[PDB]
Amino acid sequence: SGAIYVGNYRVVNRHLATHNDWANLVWEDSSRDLLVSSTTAQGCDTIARCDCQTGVYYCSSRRKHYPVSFSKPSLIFVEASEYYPARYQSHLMLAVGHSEPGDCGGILRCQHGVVGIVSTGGNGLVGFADVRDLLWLDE
Ligand SMILES: COc1ccccc1CN1C[C@@H](C(N)=O)CC1=O
Ligand SMILES: [Zn+2]
Repeated sequence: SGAIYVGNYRVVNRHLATHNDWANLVWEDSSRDLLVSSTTAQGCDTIARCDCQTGVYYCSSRRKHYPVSFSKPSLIFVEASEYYPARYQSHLMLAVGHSEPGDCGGILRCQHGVVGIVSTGGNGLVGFADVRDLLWLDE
């Protein structure tokens, strides 16, 4: 689990969105595994606006943060789960690291701010849904 709070928005994994997230929907993209809902309280996370390929992510199944090198956002094949059939997920970045389903929502950060959130895993890889292109999150 985990979310990003920036301005009047909450960014979550689309497959983990709650009833309140869907009742306050701003934008959702199934191909990205992202959903953004509106909030009443002001968030103060900072979104990175950069092309970093190194950062640190939080892994709840190890209660640890790990430094990683990650690929640029791209269209990657993701195996079927209970939430989606096998498909290409867009705007996904991979790194070598540990990730279990409950790790979704953990933040990946670089020196500039929040880069994305854990969205995939298995086979010793971890995948993060990028949010750096969503420039409207700041206005
Ligand atoms: C071994 O499976 C995982 C490991 C870590 C994280 C997630 C999974 C399996 N996923 C992938 C998600 C997606 N983005 O399509 C939905 C889901 O349940
Ligand atoms: Zn950066």
